[PDB]
Amino acid sequence: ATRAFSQIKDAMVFAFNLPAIVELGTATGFDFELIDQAGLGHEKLTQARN
Amino acid sequence: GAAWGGSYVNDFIDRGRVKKVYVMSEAKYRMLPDDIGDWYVRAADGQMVP
Repeated sequence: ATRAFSQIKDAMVFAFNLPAIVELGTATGFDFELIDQAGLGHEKLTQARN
Repeated sequence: GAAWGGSYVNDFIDRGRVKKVYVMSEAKYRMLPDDIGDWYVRAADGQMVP
């Protein structure tokens, strides 16, 4: 299915099966939240993100 | 009130954080009751009243 929808579209369409326990860690990974602690606006934070 | 007690009226945006907006009489116009006189209310006719 992703075979079908990757190579043939103008939009990205991905297919997968659900994990066993319906809400958990991808084991070999993380979930990083980059934070603005001093007084800055959206521009500077997104810039830091990039 | 809004002269001598004050008025939280509305909210603004300081360096990224929502904070309050107050409008109150200045320093010198509310220490002694003489200052009671100095304050004027405007009638339906357009003319102030002490």
